[PDB]
Amino acid sequence: IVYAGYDKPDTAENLLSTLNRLAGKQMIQVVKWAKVLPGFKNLPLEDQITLIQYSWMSLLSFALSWRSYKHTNSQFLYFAPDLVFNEEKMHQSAMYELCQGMHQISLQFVRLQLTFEEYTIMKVLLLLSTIPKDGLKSQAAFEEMRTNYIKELRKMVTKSPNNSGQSWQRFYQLTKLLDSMHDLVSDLLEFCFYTFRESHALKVEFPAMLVEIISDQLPKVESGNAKPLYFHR
Amino acid sequence: QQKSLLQQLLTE
Ligand SMILES: CNC(=O)C[C@H]1COc2cc(F)c(CC(C)C)cc2N1C(=O)c1ccc2c(c1)NC(=O)CO2
Ligand SMILES: [Cl-]
Repeated sequence: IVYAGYDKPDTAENLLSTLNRLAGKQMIQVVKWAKVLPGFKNLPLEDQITLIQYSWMSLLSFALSWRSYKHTNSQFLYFAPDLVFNEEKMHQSAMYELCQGMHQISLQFVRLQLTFEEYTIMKVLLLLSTIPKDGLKSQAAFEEMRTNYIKELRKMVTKSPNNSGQSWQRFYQLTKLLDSMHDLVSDLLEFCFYTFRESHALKVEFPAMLVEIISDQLPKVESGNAKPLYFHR
Repeated sequence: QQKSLLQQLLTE
């Protein structure tokens, strides 16, 4: 459970700095989770780093949707126990739009009554959702791992008695939800890349973990060396 | 030479 330490005047700059500090602390937890994941643990170090650098925002967004769903029935974005709000608190158009988009994903968790077991496998699929344009160092090992997790989700959904009569439709709704994460996450990253580059002028602070990740991720994304993987596109 | 925080956490 990572706390935000939400202080200072309520400005967009100060809120973003608080969220970035929080995102850096959450990222320490994400790396520890990824490190012991079956299959991933076996990938070469450069590939493990590549995958986390492309999908960090997707992993944080999906975890935010889960917290929001579990703690507020997706009425608010539950960033931390001390930082809970939705788009209604946003005065700037872009920030309102990004919160509203995140709110809509969390509402899909309510629509589906997403289970913790589904969430756990789907989170792994997001870690494996973007690769380099020319693939990874161990592209075959990665492809086997990704296929195995897709099959794990499919089997869990279709075999569950809670889904009888509509399990294949549910599996396709879950994979459509994973595809919809690409659109939202691209928008969040565009905002993040902007505040990162304009950090001094905007007064938006970033912790060392994020400075290092964004510095490696941004040239990849800018050069078109980012291949998103879709289930339905 | 100096390792990133991500590399440190993945290798510790
Ligand atoms: C601690 N993070 C989390 O719990 C969730 C993560 C991921 O999903 C989010 C969804 C969301 F609607 C908002 C609200 C913003 C858009 C007002 C933030 C985040 N998250 C971010 O970290 C984040 C995103 C874009 C940014 C930044 C930070 N920093 C920037 O400087 C601007 O771009
Ligand atoms: Cl720091």
